[PDB]
Amino acid sequence: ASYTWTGALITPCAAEESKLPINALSNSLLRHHNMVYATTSRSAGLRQKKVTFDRLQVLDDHYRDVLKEMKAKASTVKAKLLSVEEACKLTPPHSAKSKFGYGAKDVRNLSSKAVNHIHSVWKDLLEDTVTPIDTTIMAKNEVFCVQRKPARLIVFPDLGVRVCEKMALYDVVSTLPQVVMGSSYGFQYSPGQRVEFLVNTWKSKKNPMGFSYDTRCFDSTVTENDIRVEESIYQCCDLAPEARQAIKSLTERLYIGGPLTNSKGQNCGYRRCRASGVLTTSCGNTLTCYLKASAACRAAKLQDCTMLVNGDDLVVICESAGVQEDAASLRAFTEAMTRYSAPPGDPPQPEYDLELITSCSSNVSVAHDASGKRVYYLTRDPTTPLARAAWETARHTPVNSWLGNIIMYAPTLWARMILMTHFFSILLAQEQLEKALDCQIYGACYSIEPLDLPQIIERLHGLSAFSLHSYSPGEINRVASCLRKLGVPPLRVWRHRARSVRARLLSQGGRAATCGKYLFNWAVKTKLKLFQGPAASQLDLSGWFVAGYSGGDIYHSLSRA
Ligand SMILES: O=C(O)c1sc(-c2ccccc2)cc1N1C(=O)CC[C@@H]1C1CCCCC1
Repeated sequence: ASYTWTGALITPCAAEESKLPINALSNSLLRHHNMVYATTSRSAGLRQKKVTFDRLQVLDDHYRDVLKEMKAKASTVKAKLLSVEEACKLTPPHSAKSKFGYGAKDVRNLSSKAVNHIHSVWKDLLEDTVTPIDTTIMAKNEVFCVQRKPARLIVFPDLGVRVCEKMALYDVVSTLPQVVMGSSYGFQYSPGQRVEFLVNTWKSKKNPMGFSYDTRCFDSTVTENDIRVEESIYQCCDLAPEARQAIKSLTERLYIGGPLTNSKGQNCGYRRCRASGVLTTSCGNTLTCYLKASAACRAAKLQDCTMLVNGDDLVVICESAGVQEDAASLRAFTEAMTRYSAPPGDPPQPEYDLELITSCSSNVSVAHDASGKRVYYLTRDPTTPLARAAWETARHTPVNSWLGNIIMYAPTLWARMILMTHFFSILLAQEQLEKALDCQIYGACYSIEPLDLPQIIERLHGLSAFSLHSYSPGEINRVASCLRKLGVPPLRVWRHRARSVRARLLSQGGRAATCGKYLFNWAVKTKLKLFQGPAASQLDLSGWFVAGYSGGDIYHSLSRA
C-alpha cells in the first residue's frame, strides 16, 4: 500500500491564501481575478484518497534486459562525496529550518551548531542502516486558474538529512542519468535543444507516430522494489565505501518509506512509495520511468522507438504501422506499463502531428524569424504561467515563476508580449532592475539579475528569439482564448506599454538599453537589425541543463569574470 493513514489531519504551518489579492498593478495583468485560486490543506483529504492504493507489479525478461543494460552504463560512472561545506553551499537560503535549532542561513554560513549536527546525522547513517527516518507531510500552495484542483502533497526529511543526501548523492543524481539514458534524458537539454531533439527524431522516421504517457500518481505507483532497483543502479557506480553505506542507509531508512508527521508533530501515517521532496525524486523517477517505458516498448513490439524522459513525464516517437496497428501497439504498451506498476491517468493515443503532442506541459510550435525562415520553439498553454504571474505581482514570493517562464519560454508570443512588458515596467517604476531575483530552472534555484536576460535568451534560444513573428494559428488561438478567459489586455495595450518601457530603458544606457533594444524590438514599427555575439560580461550558463532537481532542495550560484 502506497500510504496508510492514522486519521490525523494534514495541517498548515501558517495562514493559507486561497484567492488572488486585488492590486492596482495585478489588474493591469488580468481583470478576472475570480478565475485565480491557490491550493490549500483543506483539499489534502481529496488528494490522499487519490494517492492511496495497493500496487500490483509483475516484472519480466524485458524489464530485466533493460535493467542490466542500464546497470552496465551505470558501472562507467565515478561519483565523489561532497564535503559538509560543498553540500551546505547547495542549500537554498529559504529552505525549511531544522527541528534541531538551526536554519538555511546557519547551514549556508557553516555555523558550528549546523555543521556538528550535520556530522552527527551522517555518523548515524553509517552506523544504523535500518531505523526509518522522520518526514513531514504538507499540502503544496500552488496557484492555478479554474476550468477545483486538490493540493498536491510534499514529503521531506529534516534539513540535517537533506545536507547528508547532497553529500552522499549530489554527484550521482547530476552525472548518472545522462550516462545511463543517453539522448533520452530530458534535463540535459535547454528548451531549444529539446525541440531540436524532438523535431530531428520526428524527421528521422519514415512514417512518424508519437505519444505522451501520463502515469496516474507516478510517485504512488513507485513501489519499494522500484526504490531498491534505483539504489542497485546507484551501487553500480565507482563510489567510496562511505558513500555506499550512506546510500544503502538513505535508501532503507528514507527512500523506501517511513513515518509521516504533520506540522503540529502528530503522526499522519506511513509512506511506502516515492517521497516528493528528497534529492533522488527527479533521478529516481527518470530512471524508473525510462526503465518501465523502455521495457514496455519491447513488450508492445514498437518499431524504432525513441523516448524522452523528464521525471515521471514520458514522450515516445516511433515508426507508425497504420492507425489500427498503432492503437493495438499502444494497448500493448499501456498493458506492460500497468504490469510494471505505472498505469495511465489520461489513457495514451497515437498522434501524427508533433505540435499536438504535449510533454512537460509543453509542445513544439513553429514561427518565422527576420529572414522568414521556419523556427521551431517550445511553448505551452499560458494560463498557469499568467495566473502565477498575477499572484506574484500582488503578493511577494521567494521564487519568481514569471522569470523562469521568461527564460524557458522566451521565444513565445505570450512571454514576450505579456511577462516581459509587465515585469520590466514594474521593475523600472520600483527602481529594482539591478536587483537579482530567485527562480527555478529544472527544479534548482538560481539568483538571476533581470538586466542579463538578452544574454540568457540569446544563449539558450538564439538571436531569432527577438525576431519571431508569423506564429501558427493554433498557437494564436490558444493565447487569444486565454487573454479573453483571464481578462488580459490585447496586443495594442501591450505594444504601448512595451514602447514606453523600451524608451525608458534606452534612456538608462548599459544593460538596461540592451533590454530595450533586444527584448522589445517587436514593439517598434520597423524592427532594428540585431547581431549575434557576447555581452560585456558573459555569465557561466554551463551548470544549467545538466540535470533535474525538482524536490531536491538545490541552489546554484552564477559566475561571470
Ligand atoms: O506575428 C505574429 O504571429 C503575431 S500574433 C499576435 C497576437 C495574437 C493574439 C493576441 C495578441 C497578439 C501578435 C503578433 N505580433 C505582431 O503583431 C508582430 C510580432 C508580434 C508578436 C511577437 C512576440 C511578442 C508580442 C507580439
